[PDB]
Amino acid sequence: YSTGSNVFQTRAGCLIGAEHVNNSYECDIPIGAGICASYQTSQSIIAYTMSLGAENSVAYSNNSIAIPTNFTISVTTEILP
Amino acid sequence: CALDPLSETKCTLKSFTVEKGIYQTSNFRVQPTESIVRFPNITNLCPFG
Amino acid sequence: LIANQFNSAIGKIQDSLSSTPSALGKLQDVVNQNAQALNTLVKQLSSNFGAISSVLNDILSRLDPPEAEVQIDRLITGRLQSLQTYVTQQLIRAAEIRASANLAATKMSECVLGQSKRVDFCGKGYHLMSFPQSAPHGVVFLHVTYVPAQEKNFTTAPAICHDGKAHFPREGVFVSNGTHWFVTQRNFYEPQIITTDNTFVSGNCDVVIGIVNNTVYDPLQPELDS
Amino acid sequence: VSMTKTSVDCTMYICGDSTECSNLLLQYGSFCTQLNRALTGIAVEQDKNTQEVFAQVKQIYKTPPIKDFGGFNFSQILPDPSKPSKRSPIEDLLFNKVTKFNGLTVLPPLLTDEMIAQYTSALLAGTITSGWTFGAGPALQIPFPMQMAYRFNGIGVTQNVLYENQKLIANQFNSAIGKIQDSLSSTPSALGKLQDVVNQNAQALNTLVKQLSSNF
Amino acid sequence: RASANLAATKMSECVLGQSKRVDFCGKGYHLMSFPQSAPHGVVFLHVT
Ligand SMILES: *[C@@H]1O[C@H](CO)[C@@H](O[C@@H]2O[C@H](CO)[C@@H](O)[C@H](O)[C@H]2NC(C)=O)[C@H](O)[C@H]1NC(C)=O
Ligand SMILES: *[C@@H]1O[C@H](CO)[C@@H](O)[C@H](O)[C@H]1NC(C)=O
Ligand SMILES: *[C@@H]1O[C@H](CO)[C@@H](O)[C@H](O)[C@H]1NC(C)=O
Ligand SMILES: *[C@@H]1O[C@H](CO)[C@@H](O)[C@H](O)[C@H]1NC(C)=O
Ligand SMILES: *[C@@H]1O[C@H](CO)[C@@H](O)[C@H](O)[C@H]1NC(C)=O
Ligand SMILES: *[C@@H]1O[C@H](CO)[C@@H](O)[C@H](O)[C@H]1NC(C)=O
Ligand SMILES: *[C@@H]1O[C@H](CO)[C@@H](O)[C@H](O)[C@H]1NC(C)=O
Ligand SMILES: *[C@@H]1O[C@H](CO)[C@@H](O)[C@H](O)[C@H]1NC(C)=O
Repeated sequence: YSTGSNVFQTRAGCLIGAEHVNNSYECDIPIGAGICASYQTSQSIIAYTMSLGAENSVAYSNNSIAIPTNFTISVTTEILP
Repeated sequence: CALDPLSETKCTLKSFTVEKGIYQTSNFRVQPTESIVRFPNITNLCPFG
Repeated sequence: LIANQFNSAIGKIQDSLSSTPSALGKLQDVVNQNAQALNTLVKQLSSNFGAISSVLNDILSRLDPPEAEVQIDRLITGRLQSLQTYVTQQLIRAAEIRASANLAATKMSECVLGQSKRVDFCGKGYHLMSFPQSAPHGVVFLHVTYVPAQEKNFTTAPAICHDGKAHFPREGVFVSNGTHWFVTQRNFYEPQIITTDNTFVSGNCDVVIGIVNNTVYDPLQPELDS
Repeated sequence: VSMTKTSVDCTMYICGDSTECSNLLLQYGSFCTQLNRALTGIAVEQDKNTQEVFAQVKQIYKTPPIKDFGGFNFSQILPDPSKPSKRSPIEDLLFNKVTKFNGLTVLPPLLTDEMIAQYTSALLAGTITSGWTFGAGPALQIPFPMQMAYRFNGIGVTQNVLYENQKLIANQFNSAIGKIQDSLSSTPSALGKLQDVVNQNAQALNTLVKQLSSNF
Repeated sequence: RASANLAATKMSECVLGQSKRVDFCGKGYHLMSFPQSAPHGVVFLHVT
């Protein structure tokens, strides 16, 4: 592609063709050095920082306990050669 | 192949339908802009002066 | 309820496998790697390796053995290098597949043939069962796992102080909803009144920090009075 | 866990700016497609190794602001806010102890050291506040003395031992961490495995480079 | 990668749980395990 088309720079390299997004999304196509690109909305490729996950602050305390009241018998499919 | 990076991806994978991902299609090499030659002063300068 | 959840889980596995093309990603990647290796090995027969032609029959019909042997030697060296590379890749990949097969055997051994206490070894959660399912050049496990869902936050204490002697939970957690203290198994909220049956006395009160005053029910006095 | 996520291309390594060498390498077939594919598989394998090891946790957890853990000190293992990079003092010294342009490019790890430290901190916070439950579903907060009593119960020692000896076990664990600190800082052969891995990769790359200086 | 599978198993059974495999996580009866990011690897503080 020609230079100047939404050029964005990261440690992995000079990413051309996708506009940087401040919001963090789950990794779809790993660029490298923590940058991940996804096809999201009219529609263009967005390069963003990785979202390792939803930051969950566990309400720790010296007298706080959480005990589940319900379960989920979830069949997980593990495929092994 | 040379039309756009997508066609370069198709040529690399040898498949018209390429799945979402990142593919090392080629390598970027910066060509030399010009040539510079440097050599010391002419020690055995012929005494034309 | 558990039977219904298990059945719906199996049905959702069926639907997810049908809908998602990359559900069998590991097996398809193995098959694709083997096919790519074989295709590359076949294609190397088309490479000259510096010889005049890449088909042995042509050079054998084109060149008499004295000078044909050098071109055949070029092709032999090239094809032998390609075959050595292919065999080495196959040996390393077969070591990987043998690690995968020993892993599958172990997963079968204490997940299908037993219940594995190794956390996250057989499915994300407290593993219950595993059902092997033969798949092309591989195996598929349906790791039935117990995953808790709805947690409730409670107030806990390390011990319970009754009559000045610390009572620890024999098996479970000491919890309370507020002014009522209950002992509960770790992985499912089943509150039970505190009793000497599920509490064992251990030491004096002041030794432990975080102990809370409470009452522990003892079943003998209702019979003693009557 | 992950070797140096390297990648090497023939077209620059074996042959420089010269095109005749590229043409002669072309007649050799797809050796170099195989080599680039193998090295890319190794690199993706390194990223998958890092994700499989560290990313067992789905939701990044944050340690509580107050460290009232019943006596245990984790300041050596928990991230240190003072340093610009949120790496633990032990992690800091571990990074301190561990110590070529011919087509040999070192692809950066997909997870940077900061995010790997974030995964490690999430795992530490889950272990400290929830224990084993965060790896088997929802994270369920539990006081650290309680889950340590449960670890004793797991190894067949009743909960008596810890609650009766909370301060003593706290001090023993603390001095053990301090001795890890000292033995890591003083003895340089502590990180032998990682130093050997890094040295092996570096000397392999160096040998590959010096092979360009061989007549053959 | 064998070592990385070993490390993933070690977190899964010792950081994410308590492993009863003798001498798997530190010499002794294993209690906990604290991962510590290290350059191109991981370091476990096997509390035993
Ligand atoms: C525990 O969870 C299960 C499902 O995870 C709940 O079962 C649902 O109950 C509602 C109303 O009772 C039904 O409409 C759903 O169809 C049920 N789902 C399934 C999969 O059976 C259950 O109610 C929850 N609570 C308890 C106490 O079991
Ligand atoms: C992201 O935030 C920076 C902060 O200065 C701002 O300059 C930039 O425009 C933002 N980008 C987007 C896409 O909002
Ligand atoms: C003229 O004389 C000077 C002496 O100072 C000498 O350096 C110079 O080379 C001479 N010019 C030519 C064209 O020879
Ligand atoms: C979690 O515990 C806290 C205790 O401070 C409580 O306020 C909160 O309601 C609990 N969460 C839920 C979902 O009940
Ligand atoms: C707590 O549990 C007890 C047990 O019977 C119940 O009576 C009470 O209503 C519950 N809630 C509160 C706030 O005490
Ligand atoms: C819990 O910690 C708070 C302060 O964080 C303190 O006031 C309280 O006494 C502690 N209680 C126990 C049982 O440790
Ligand atoms: C339990 O009762 C005794 C009676 O004197 C008191 O000294 C002690 O402080 C009480 N424990 C708590 C945790 O309040
Ligand atoms: C625990 O960590 C260090 C290590 O000894 C200790 O000096 C410090 O006082 C403790 N931290 C807190 C918050 O008490």
